[PDB]
Parts: sequence; C-alpha cells; structure tokens
Amino acid sequence: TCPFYKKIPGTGFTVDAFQYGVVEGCTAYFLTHFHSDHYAGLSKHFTFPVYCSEITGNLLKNKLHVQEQYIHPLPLDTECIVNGVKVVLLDANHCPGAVMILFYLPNGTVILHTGDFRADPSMERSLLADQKVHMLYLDTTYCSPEYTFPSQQEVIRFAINTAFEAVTLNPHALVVCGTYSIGKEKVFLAIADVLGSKVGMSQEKYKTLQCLNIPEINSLITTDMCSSLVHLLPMMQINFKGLQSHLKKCGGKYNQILAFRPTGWTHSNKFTRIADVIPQTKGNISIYGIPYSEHSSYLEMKRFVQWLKPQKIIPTVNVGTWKSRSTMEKYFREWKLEAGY
Ligand code: NI
Repeated sequence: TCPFYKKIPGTGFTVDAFQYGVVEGCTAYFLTHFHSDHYAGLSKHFTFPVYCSEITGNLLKNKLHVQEQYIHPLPLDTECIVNGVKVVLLDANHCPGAVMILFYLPNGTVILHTGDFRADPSMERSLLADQKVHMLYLDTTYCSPEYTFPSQQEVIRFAINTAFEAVTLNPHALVVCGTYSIGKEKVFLAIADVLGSKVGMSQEKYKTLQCLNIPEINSLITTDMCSSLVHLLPMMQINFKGLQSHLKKCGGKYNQILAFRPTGWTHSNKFTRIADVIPQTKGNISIYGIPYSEHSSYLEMKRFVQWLKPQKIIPTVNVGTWKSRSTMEKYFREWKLEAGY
C-alpha cells in the first residue's frame, strides 16, 4: 500500500509509486528519475499513463520495454496542463533525466516535490523565483551536519590529475571505473578525455548510455574493449580479486590497474580533505574511493530551504525511525527561526 508522502492531495497523482499495484484513484503516475528504488514495478505490462522527462522516457522504452502509448515525456521549464492541472518539470541536478515537479493545485496551493536532488544556488533563478510554495516534499538523504563532502568539480579535478599522472609515468597502466546505475558519468568521461581515449564497456551499459542525450556520445564510448584504456565495470567487481581477474583478460597489454569507486558520503570525510585521499593497494592494483555525490550536502539543503521559505516540509528519505524523524524536524525548526519565516 502507497505511503502518504507519495501522494499529491487534491489530484489523481502519485510520484515514484510503481510497486504497490494499482493505486486507488490514480489517473497519472509521475516518475522523477530512472533509479531502481523509484521505478520499482514498471515493465512492458504497465497500462497507465507515465509522466516523466524525455531521458527517463527513452530509458523506460529501451531498458524496461514500456509501451510507447503509455510514455508521456514533458519538456523542462515549461508550464504543461496534465488532467486539468498545471505542472512544471525542473532539473534536479541528480542523474541524467532527473526532475523536480511543481504542482499548481486547483484550490490555489503550490507543491514542490524535489525527487532526488543536489541543491544548487542556480535553482534560485529557475521558475521557482516567482512564487510561494505551501508544501515541500524534500530529499532529506543527508539532513545532518556531519554530512560534508566536496563539490563535484573538485572531485573530478582530483580524479583527472590522479589518472593523468599515473598513465604518464606508466603508459602501460589501465584505468577502471565502477558503475551500478545511471548518474556520475562525468567521472569516467573526464578521465577518458584527459587520456585521449574512448570509454570501453559491455553491450548492456552501452545501451543505457545511448539513452541519455549526451552530445557527441558516439565519439566518447565503445564496446571494443581492446581499443580503449578506460574500462567500465560493475561496481561489485571493484576489488582486488575482480580487478586481477579483469587484468588476465586483456592479454598482456597492461601491467598495472588504477581503479575508481565512486561512493556517496563515507565517514573518512570527517577527517580527510579530497587532496589528501590515498588508495588501497595490492601489488600492481590501486583502488581510490572518491566521494562524488548527487545528493545535497547538509549546507546545500539548508541554503535552498531557507531561500524557498516553504510553509510545511514533508521528508521523503530517512522516514522509518522515530529518532530520524525527530532529528529532521528539529533542524527544520532551527532553519525557520534563524531565517524568520
Ligand atoms: Ni536517485
């Protein structure tokens, strides 16, 4: 059964609610982004209207085989009427295709659902500038001050410099990058660009990337692993065993691996600056865990919410324990007293 924080009152709408069977009274199902925790349930057998971005719609069609007649892509930054209600989709600064949804309810209430997001000051000059929001359904993944991590630009600088240095010292090193979902593609695209190589991967991953409207993509990726000195592998193979196993396959072309494991936040952020990060090493294999986040840091979230000044906040992450829910409400009240709304 569909929880309350996935329903939009006064409409026939749900958001990210595909794993509960038929939702009583739902005439349109919104999907914020193509991550499995949110799409859980969709397939070729789905027969209700799905509203989403163009990129999400390409993924639904090609990866889940949802029939074309049930896919409803909307452009961003544009007022659209769906089942007699005005909506807008806004870029969430999460993974490719990810959106926030503004709903202009028939009774005059305005609701913003963030989906998954990485808050940014650029959002203060979207269509949000204009107006009041009565209810914010907020991605609270990192809603506590201990959650600190660098900018994406700093993390990419570190990865580019690390890989360019290694391969310049040893032209026979291979670079490997772990993946498990869409998102974080800049990690492997930036490294391949500094090395003058395409990125090699499986046919399944290549298909996924071909759905993302990335300009000049045919110039950047390939399924010919042997022609490539940046390889992608599933995230679970990014360990000393899995990497040794991979180096055997390459046929004595390479004599070293340098690997990257992009993560979310980890507790070594509480001590170590991005510059100071060191790898785990066994023999001719080195592995770097790098904190490339696509969710808001505490400070980013606080800034966005103190700017928006919503009337009420409904968290959509960390809602399962009394202690979590209690801690989040304390922070929402400080923010409100500090800023005066
Ligand atoms: Ni997500």
